[PDB]
Amino acid sequence: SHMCDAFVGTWKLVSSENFDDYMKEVGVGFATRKVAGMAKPNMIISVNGDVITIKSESTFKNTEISFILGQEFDEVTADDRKVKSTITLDGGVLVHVQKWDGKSTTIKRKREDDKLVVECVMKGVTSTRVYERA
Ligand SMILES: Cc1ccc(S(=O)(=O)NC(=O)N[C@@H]2C[C@H]3C[C@@H]2[C@@H]2CCC[C@H]32)cc1
Repeated sequence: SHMCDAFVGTWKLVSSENFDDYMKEVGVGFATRKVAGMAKPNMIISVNGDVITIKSESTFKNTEISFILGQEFDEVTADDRKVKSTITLDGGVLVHVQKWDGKSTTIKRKREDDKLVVECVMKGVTSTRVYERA
């Protein structure tokens, strides 16, 4: 057993707050915000050795990233940003930092009760999204 066991599995979005405002702060345009905000993704998290894979499946986009903790990678986000990402585990929280164009946003994922809580932060704006097991 290991590092991310309590994250592994298939998760479905159950609630969202402030996500449109977070996307505005990131610079996402109107049409993408509307369709991405309407998405109800399933997030599939798996681990094979040191490699973690996070898939997000929705009617808007299907994305997949694989990474090793602490080891930067290039990512194309669902909103079509080309970012440099680093994901670490900090006190049991997965911390995903994306850098692009001199900007930075952080996505934190943590287990709380039977939920996986996703917090997206861009400057002063936070969005909180709650997933439950599928
Ligand atoms: C389509 C969709 C998939 C997942 C979420 S999420 O907010 O639940 N998880 C993320 O991983 N968020 C990231 C914060 C930026 C990047 C990614 C998300 C894609 C659109 C812009 C946000 C929200 C929408």
